[PDB]
Amino acid sequence: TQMQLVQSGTEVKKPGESLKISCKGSGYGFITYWIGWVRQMPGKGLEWMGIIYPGDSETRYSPSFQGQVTISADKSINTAYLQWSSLKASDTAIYYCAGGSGISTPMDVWGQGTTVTVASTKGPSVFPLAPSSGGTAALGCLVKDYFPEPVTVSWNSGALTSGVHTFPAVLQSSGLYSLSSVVTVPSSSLGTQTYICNVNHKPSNTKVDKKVEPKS
Amino acid sequence: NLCPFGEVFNATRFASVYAWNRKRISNCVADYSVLYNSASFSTFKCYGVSPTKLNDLCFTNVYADSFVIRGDEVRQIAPGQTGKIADYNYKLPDDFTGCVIAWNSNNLDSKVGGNYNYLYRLFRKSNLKPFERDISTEIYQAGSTPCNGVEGFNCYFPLQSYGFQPTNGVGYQPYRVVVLSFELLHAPATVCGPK
Amino acid sequence: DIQLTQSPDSLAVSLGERATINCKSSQSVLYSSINKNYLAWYQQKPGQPPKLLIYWASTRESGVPDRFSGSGSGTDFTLTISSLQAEDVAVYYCQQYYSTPYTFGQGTKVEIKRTVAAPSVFIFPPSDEQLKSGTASVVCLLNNFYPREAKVQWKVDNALQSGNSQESVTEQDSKDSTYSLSSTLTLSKADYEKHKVYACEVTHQGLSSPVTKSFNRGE
Amino acid sequence: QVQLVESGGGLMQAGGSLRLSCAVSGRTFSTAAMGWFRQAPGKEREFVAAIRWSGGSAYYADSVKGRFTISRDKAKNTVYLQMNSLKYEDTAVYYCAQTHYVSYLLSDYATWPYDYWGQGTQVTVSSK
Repeated sequence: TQMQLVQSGTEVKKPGESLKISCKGSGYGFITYWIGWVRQMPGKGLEWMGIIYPGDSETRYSPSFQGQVTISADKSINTAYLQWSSLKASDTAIYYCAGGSGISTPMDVWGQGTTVTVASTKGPSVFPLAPSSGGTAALGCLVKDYFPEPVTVSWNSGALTSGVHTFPAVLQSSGLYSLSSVVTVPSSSLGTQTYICNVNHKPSNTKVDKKVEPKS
Repeated sequence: NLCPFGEVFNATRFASVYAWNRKRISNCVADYSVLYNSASFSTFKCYGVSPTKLNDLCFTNVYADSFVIRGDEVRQIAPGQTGKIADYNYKLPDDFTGCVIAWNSNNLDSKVGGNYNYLYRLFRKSNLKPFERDISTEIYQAGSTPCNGVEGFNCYFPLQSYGFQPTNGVGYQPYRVVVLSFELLHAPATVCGPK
Repeated sequence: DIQLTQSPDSLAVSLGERATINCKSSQSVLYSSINKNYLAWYQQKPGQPPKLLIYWASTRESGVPDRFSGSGSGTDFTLTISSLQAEDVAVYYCQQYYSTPYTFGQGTKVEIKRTVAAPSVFIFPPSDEQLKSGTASVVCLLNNFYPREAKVQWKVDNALQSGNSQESVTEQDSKDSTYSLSSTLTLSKADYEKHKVYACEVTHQGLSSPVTKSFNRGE
Repeated sequence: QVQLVESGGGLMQAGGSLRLSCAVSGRTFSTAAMGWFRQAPGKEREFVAAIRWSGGSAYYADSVKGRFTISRDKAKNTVYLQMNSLKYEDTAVYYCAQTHYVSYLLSDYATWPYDYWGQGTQVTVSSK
């Protein structure tokens, strides 16, 4: 490959703190490249923030972000920077750095992106959805009241990939996330094999395993 | 039939910016990577085209414009710049499509006690049209009295020597510049990448 | 300042058929230096960086399949995927680079069109552990159905309830081309024990008549 | 490098006129300006006149202004100093100098140290 860009780790910040994320270009020919920043908020479009030519740090802001962020670059380490002075709740999104070897050029190189989230973390409560009777039945875990995403859930640690649907989290009026994770199994197996959901919430570093089974 | 970019960038003699040199490139294969993978250039700004995609693009004519200016003025070799170089010596159009490539030439183009061989136009009545080349040496009327080819108070020679010494601040050191323009007309596209 | 709007917003096409996406700009994006239009086409799948498919309106990018094709001039452009495939399902953004600031379109979703499949509905009464938090959630699950278009109404004690339910839908399964929905009704433990019958009524194009699935509190 | 060779020095009567030449050979394309200087026995070398090679615009020290004319033929690469109304205080060795330095301000050639210098030509002005 000519050029690949690498971006800073995902950031767990709280309102008022400042943050300066990075994007380091790996490759020969970096002098040609202009690094651009793109903002994409959960579920929403791409928003072009600005672009910088690290040669002489010529930067252009979009009117939507002039004076709201600053874009540095350190040419000597092929790095471009996106900095805030005081993160707003507004600012929770994924930030892509994107390269094209020119201005008025398509952006042909994209980093993995860095997700920044501006609020205090809370662990998920895990509640079982036990089945009832017939043919083949459904059962699941309710992962409720947590911040921020993601939360992951596996079943018997991945011994069940067959018939699994984990739902996209919906932020409640609570300002906390909630989602359900369900799986469909033959009514045969409900009383033989036990089904345990393994939920990881890494931002609160809590990993919970609730077994589901019918009650009287 | 390799493009003679070597002739252009590695040249022993570079033109004065006021009387800038133009090479028209045609009938050759252009390996652009030899420029952009080089560590030799300090400025490499491309407008409306990407050097990485030129390697499999054909053009009817590519123009290589070369000259010497001081470090501080490299930033005036861009579309929509103003200043002595932009306004009176070498003028890019707003919608320029090409690359601006420059390097410090202090090791070649400076000497102890100063190199004065390199000129620029200091005075002119009006701004250059884009890619205009003006080699007039008419006396410039700076005051309210007509000069009619005689120098005096407010009646000056329009050109001046740069003063390049090795100890100079980087701002005042000599830079060699090449500008590549790309032309794509309804005629044989004779300037092609290796692919 | 240029602004781009795509049509349509969303799009469903069956395997093997063609999808096309318009992208109209406020002002023309043609360089005269080289008779090229400065507009491009990006594909983004969930949890992936945007991928460049087309630049100069009509030139394909390396490692992009043949079926992807960009066209248009001046103000109107289109990106047409002949022979839609599984691994084409994503959001498509058009973008100009004629001038800074660079600007994108709103984006366009493409998905697989499919024979209607009725949902298999199940209802989950609240956890008994959850009822110790002081909170009770009733969830209704619509499993393996197309299209997504489906109305779920909660009827607590044979009374229609509004706006204390929330829905979430899986993105289309890659292999059967189906969705699954979960309508979750939350109320307090206090209000939970004020009513006894909890019912979930589903109208979908795949069901000749609304399927209700109910339960009585603690039975 | 350029070589400068002056001629035209000799004995002349006060009030008469005398024209010095300086022929330039070698890398002549470099010539931006030519200057005349003079050195009277044991006294400082003193700026007389300068001519910009382009346009032929001239600058003189106050000591000779209104008496001396500097001129040049470009094709012949020769600069001339026309010494009119010769005075006793003009008796000196006269030197031509060449520079490839271009200043926009002609008066600076009065203070500029030049690149190459002639051998000098003796002018001796006779009484009355």
